[PDB]
Amino acid sequence: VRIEKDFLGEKEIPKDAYYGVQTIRATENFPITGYRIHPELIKSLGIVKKSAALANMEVGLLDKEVGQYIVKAADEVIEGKWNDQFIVDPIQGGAGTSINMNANEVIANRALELMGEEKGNYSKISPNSHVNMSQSTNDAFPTATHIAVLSLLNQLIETTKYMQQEFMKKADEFAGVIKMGRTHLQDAVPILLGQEFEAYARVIARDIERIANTRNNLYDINMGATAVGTGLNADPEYISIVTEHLAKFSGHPLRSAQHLVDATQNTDCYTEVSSALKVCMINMSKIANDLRLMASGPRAGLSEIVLPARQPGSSIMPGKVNPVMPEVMNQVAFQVFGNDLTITSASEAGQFELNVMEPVLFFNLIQSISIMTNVFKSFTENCLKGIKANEERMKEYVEKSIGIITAINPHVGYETAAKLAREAYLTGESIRELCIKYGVLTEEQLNEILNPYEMIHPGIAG
Amino acid sequence: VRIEKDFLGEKEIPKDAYYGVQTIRATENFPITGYRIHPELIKSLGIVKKSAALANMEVGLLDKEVGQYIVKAADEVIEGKWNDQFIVDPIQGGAGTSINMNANEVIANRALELMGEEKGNYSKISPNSHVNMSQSTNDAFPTATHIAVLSLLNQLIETTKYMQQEFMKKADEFAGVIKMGRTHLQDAVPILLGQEFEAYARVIARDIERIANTRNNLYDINMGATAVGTGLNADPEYISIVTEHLAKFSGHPLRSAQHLVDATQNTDCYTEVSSALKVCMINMSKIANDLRLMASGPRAGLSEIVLPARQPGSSIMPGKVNPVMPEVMNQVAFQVFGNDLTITSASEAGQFELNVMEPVLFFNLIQSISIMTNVFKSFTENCLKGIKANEERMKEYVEKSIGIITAINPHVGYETAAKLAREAYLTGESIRELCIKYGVLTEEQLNEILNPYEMIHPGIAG
Amino acid sequence: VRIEKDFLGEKEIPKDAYYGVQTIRATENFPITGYRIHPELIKSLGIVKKSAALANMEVGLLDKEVGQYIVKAADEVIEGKWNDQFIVDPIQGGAGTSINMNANEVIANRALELMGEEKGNYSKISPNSHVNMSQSTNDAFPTATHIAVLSLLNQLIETTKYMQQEFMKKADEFAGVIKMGRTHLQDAVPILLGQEFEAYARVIARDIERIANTRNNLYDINMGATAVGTGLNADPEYISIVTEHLAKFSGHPLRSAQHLVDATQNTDCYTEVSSALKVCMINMSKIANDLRLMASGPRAGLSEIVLPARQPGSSIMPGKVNPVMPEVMNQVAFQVFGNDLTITSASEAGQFELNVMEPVLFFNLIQSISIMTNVFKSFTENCLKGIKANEERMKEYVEKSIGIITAINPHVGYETAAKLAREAYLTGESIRELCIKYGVLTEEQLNEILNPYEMIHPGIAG
Amino acid sequence: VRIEKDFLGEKEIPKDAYYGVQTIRATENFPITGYRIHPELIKSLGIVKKSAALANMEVGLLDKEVGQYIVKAADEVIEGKWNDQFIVDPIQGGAGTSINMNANEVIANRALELMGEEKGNYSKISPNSHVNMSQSTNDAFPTATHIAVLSLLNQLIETTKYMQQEFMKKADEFAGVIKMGRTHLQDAVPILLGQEFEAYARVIARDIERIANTRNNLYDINMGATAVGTGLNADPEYISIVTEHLAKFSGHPLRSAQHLVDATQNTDCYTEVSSALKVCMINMSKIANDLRLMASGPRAGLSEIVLPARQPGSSIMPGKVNPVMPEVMNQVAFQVFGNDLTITSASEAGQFELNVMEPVLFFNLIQSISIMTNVFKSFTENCLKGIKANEERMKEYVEKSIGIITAINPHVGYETAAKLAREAYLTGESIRELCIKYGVLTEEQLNEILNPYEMIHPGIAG
Repeated sequence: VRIEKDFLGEKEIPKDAYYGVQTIRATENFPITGYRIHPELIKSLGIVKKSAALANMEVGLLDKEVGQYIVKAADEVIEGKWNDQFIVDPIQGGAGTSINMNANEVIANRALELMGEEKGNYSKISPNSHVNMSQSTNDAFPTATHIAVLSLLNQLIETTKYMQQEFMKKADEFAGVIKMGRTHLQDAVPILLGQEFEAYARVIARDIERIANTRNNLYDINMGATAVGTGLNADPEYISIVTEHLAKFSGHPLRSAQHLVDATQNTDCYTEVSSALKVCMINMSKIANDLRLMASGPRAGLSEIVLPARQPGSSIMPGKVNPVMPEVMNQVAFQVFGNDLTITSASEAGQFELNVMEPVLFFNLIQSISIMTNVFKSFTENCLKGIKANEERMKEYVEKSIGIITAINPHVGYETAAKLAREAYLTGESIRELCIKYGVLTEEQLNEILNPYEMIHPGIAG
Repeated sequence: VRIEKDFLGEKEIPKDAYYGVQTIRATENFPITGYRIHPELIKSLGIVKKSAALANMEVGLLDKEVGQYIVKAADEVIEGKWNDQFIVDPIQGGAGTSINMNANEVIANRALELMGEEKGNYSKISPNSHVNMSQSTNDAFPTATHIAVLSLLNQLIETTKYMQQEFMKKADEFAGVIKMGRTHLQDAVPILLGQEFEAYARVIARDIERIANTRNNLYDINMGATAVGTGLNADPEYISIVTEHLAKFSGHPLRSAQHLVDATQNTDCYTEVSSALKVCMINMSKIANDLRLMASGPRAGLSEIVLPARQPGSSIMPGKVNPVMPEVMNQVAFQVFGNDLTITSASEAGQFELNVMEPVLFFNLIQSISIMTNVFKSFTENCLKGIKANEERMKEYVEKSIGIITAINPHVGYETAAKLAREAYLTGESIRELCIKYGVLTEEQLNEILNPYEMIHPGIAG
Repeated sequence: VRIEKDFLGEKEIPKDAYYGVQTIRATENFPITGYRIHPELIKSLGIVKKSAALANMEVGLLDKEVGQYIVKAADEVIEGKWNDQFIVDPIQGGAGTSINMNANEVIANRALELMGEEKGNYSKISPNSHVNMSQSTNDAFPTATHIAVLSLLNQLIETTKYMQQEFMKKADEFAGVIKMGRTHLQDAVPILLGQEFEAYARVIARDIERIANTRNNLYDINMGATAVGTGLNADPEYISIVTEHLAKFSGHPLRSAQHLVDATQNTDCYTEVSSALKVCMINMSKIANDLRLMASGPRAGLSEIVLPARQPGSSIMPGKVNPVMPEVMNQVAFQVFGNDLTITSASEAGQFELNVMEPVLFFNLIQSISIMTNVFKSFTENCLKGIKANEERMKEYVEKSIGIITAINPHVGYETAAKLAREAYLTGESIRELCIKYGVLTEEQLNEILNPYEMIHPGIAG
Repeated sequence: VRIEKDFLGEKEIPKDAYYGVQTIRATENFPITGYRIHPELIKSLGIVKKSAALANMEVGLLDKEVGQYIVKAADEVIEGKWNDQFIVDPIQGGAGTSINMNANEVIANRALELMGEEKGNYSKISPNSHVNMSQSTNDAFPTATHIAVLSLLNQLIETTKYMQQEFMKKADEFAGVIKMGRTHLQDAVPILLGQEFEAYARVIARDIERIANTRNNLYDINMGATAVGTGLNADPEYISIVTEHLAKFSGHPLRSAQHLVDATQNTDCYTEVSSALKVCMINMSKIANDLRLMASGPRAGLSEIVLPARQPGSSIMPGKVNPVMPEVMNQVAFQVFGNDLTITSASEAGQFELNVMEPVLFFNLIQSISIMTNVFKSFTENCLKGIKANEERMKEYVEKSIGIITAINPHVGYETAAKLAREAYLTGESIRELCIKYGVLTEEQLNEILNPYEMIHPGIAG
């Protein structure tokens, strides 16, 4: 057992635990979801605390003896050796003060334990006077988040660049596959499966550029802003030195905002990212819809493609294999949509020099980024790479179609092409047959026209 | 021309115009959408002003000689003889005052004309002191909306009940049209077309319930709440009398809110209505998606049903008949989804004794009730009623499906059920033509098993 | 170690684990959030499985020896003795098939272990042939959910009835507290703190009725619907018997849907609930905003009320105590908003006889219900019950105000009341002083007018 | 009158009317909102039709004698001389065909009039075969939108840059107005007014960036994609020429999409624009909330600033000046939030080679760009420019605050800082009048410490 002085009374803390009274209070105040902050935020908090201790020792504001152990402690945190000590809820009041304190108390007691001391003795190492030195809950929390979101964002970018490329391999793999293009779900003119699959790769790439670009306004941190961001009593040399430590230790081109009051009360950089991730899932969701449509059947559906099986199929029903992968892609799209509304709401709920709604906002931003990376990973591996086509099925879909007339029209004139089209539609005979029966094009003269490639690309009539 | 002085300066009001400086200034401050308030809101304003004029005269607050004219004028506003005079932007600040004043000025001036006086002579009939006597923007405006929304609501209910019944007709009409059910867009077991249509009729019936029941909370008005909702200086006999007058002329069971303060600051009833509309449109959209899918084709799609052609088909390409009506349905569903977010947002933005964001809220709420009633009518008349079925196409779907085997299993043992199926899965041989060309059930017997009704209904295995 | 036959190969399962190959596959296919389904869904799955085993034994479809142990196993599940065996992700493809199987395999192996057998021997007890007998993933999953959502919903209703009542105790506690009502955030006329607090209780109560009422369409289950809901090969006696078991064991007035195809493909009942919960948080969020405004200060803010302290305050800043509780209330409101968009999207993404987007939809519905219950619990305990008022502070706010003139106006006429009001506004002297200086009302004659109660309620001028 | 035959029957087109059966039928099928397409879309349609007419003539596809007239007519449509003739509902099915045909008919008939022919004589000038020659609804409509949105976008940018600069002016103008910062709406440390205004100017500057950069993806048009996007039968010289004509007359750096299929089915660029607008409005709304708060009062509120009166204040109650402009700002922000959900939803509803839900999407997108530009102008001209400050009120706020002590701590030791503060917390004695009436810093010295600039800026403790 143990006991720590809290204005709300003396509380007991497990002798094995590293969090202090403050964290417990947070646990009692906001027991909402039961979730634990993402390990990357934890890692980033470690980085933020380590970089601050350092700068503080350099400007000489932190005793070099204590601030020496604090570092090795923050490093252990960074290495992910204390993700269980962070028990506060992602959704909490206090605009993040509890997330800051949970880290301050864990880094403080470990630092105390490390230099042979009593964990609870905040006189030797104060999580609030040493660990949280030269920093406020309004600059440490956001900075750690910017770092977390940035690290996380890069991981998504690469997982999407991979997916996007695998989408191209399929575009070429099917670059010769001919089929029927549908507009309004109504049969139109011929199109190549590869043209649709490249279409997918192109929107995805466009998604990568947009997501990637949201990182810029995320690179500006407000470390050094005091409470309101006016830097009251803040050492300009601390700011310059800590900013650089964060950058090197976080591997990000971090920068110090030109205006701290602005970088303190505004949250537009967070929404910018959510908005990009939303646009990405909008597209991915649509692509996931086309995938389920082309996979429909096998008998009473479109049956254009075949997705690998990922979940056992009913025995009495051979052929029924649900596109479970593309489906889970649709659901993540919906989640991201929902998170973007939650994020939108938190952002505008900001008041004056501080937006206290940041905690629920960050929980969603980081969630979206996470779940997207994960579905992308498994969706491409467990579905995309192994997509096969039913060329034959689609080939004939083009034969029994009417739209194919557009290709033929130029070689027969509108007058006859229309007659051929109408009749074939009413009687049910392929347009190919009507050209021979009515004698207007020979079997050979027809294939030289029904050229899959030349038929799906712009060009003269010859 | 005419000149009306304003604390902002002199504005030249058109000679033939019935509005005044108040209305003009509003046009200047809020040139947002350029739209006009729904004529049902205009009519409602006329009722509110009339019900107030009579009450004020009965309680001796308003000169019966002037009041008499005001009532006659308000009566013309109720008959929609002056909708042109209402020019303020549905989206405006001031929490509705511009809208209220537009009605106060128009009625005030039209009244002066009736009693042979110069329009704009607010000394005889002040729009503020006479037409707006004993009321506040905070109670007149919201009460008008309560009446308008209720009226539009009842219409939506009629048009929806009509539509719901037309769905039932289709359910009966197709009560025997067998087709192939799908789950995950994957072939499943057989199902009756008419069953899907009753599935729609039911959810819609259920919408009618939810929507209609949201009327109750609107019945409570806050007329006579004055500014905050304290009724400060308001005469209980005025309230009593005015509430009774509103119910009588509006046609709704209006009730004077038990807690006028609660009724003056809470907007939970509007979010309740929007909630019910959004849900309805969700159902309606899923249904439209189904329709466009069942109409896809002809050659390369489902082709289960035929929707009546409204848009002229491809000039010379037959067969392509886009499902425009179900499409315009889907879009309205999207509008209502966005409208509900606007409403949610405007509702939560409330502060203390008054939610000043009501105009955008009411504008969206009314718009939903309006556009929904409008497509519901157009969709049932120009699509729903004329939907025809491709009985044969769906018939063969059930026949050549490797899934109808679930309906035959009990009669041929779970052993022979794997051979007659898994074989029909490769050779593609009809599951029926296989029973014959193998021996297990005689044709006349095989039809009592694959019967359209008992095959799509609950029954003991064998 | 162990090993189970899966079409995707032979997989290893920890000898201690109760889930089988299928669950593992689910774990590999959809590793999205890392979350575990809510223990109540687990409990409900238990109930659903237990009730099915029973009915199956009664209709004699399940061997009474095996189905005997399965029950005691499902009961152990119901008692929450295996919430760790359910490892699948809330967000999964397959419209919930994996959640069904995770329960089927855990209930199967425990049942096997219980009758002294080998867990992996699906020949003795098949999670797919015994446990999942007379049921499909399209009727068991939703039913368990309806039951889960219903149980959960009641808990919220009571936690809100409590909060709502505590809101009234404060209404009366402050029934005498006078203050300044604000519309547009601009000073208006006087109002009682108790009138605002009752206003809160009234919207909340209205929230309880709406939330409570959403339970009705949730009472209809579709147990007995086969795959598509046509009940193909389903024993009508099984349906009647299982439905009743569910009802008694779940404590809910469960009913068997009149139309199973409808109850299978429609999801409108889920959105109905989300929509009610959304409306509730809209209101709660607004109430939480007023609370933060009234708590503002202590020096440069409104300072109307004082919320108990829940998180340590800056030492150099005595008086600064952030409304962390009302803030976490605002964030949950945003979450629920987001979940309602995710829920809306999943509902309309339904296709034909089955909506496969139900998993992400249920994850949100259950989350919303949960987090709301939790914030409600702690918000009332850690904030609501202990709200104190600064009567003095507010009393004078009414003295230095102008709006107070409205109360006085009747006893002095518009001519003089306006002069008194203007001057006091320009010079800065209270209206009370101007009445004595200008001699128009004596100190006594003024207090008999500035009666807090008579001033905040409708009435004549005498 | 006039009679025009339609596959639906004979419709009597008005004699003075320039539209035809196509347009009329659309009015019948879609009587949804009753609105008219934004005149910028109309103008764009005229440009597209002109750029196509010239290209078709150059490549010899269109009779130069007829084409000549078509161009002149399209030229009148570009000059907005016929906006009245465009009567189709912005919300329509058919994926834009009605809108496209409305432009094809109007231009076709106005051309026939110019060359002395009977209007409706589509044998001379067929709206479908001449005005719509070499194009498809699928490429004409989206390209027009690309041009319209781009044009409106550039205007929004001008008006926003203007507004952003006006904010800067206020930032400079108040560069020295000290006030009391707030976080959690709780008193904090001092901050400069002008700092909050530059905080706004910066986020808005940042919006200008994000918004403008979304123009790039719109630059790529798909003109000449025909139905699906295969360009089947389209002449590369036509495309080349038409794209160049569009850029020239539109004024934008239009580029012919590299993958016409990708450009014909993806809508990710519109969601990208809406995303940027939504974010901007989030910032703008937070700012409006701040404004209404800083204008609250006068007597019972913050009263930090004075907004110019636009709505006539309480007839006889002085002091009450509602912040209507910031309010109408908040509402527009809510509209754009809903519009973004509609757009998100319409975007994801895409299918295969065409997203048929574009009309509702474009309607909302354009509406956002329009209403935003409109309030941005009105708000800066009727509010922002005339914002005055209550320098004294804010001055005393800083003076009587128990928080200014953080700015004096370094000079009086962390020991005397607890006595001079915690005492001023109860007696309410000025933190300054306490330093004097206690001895620690001389008046002339106490002012170099509590200086408005160095007190709100980063600096070494002492």
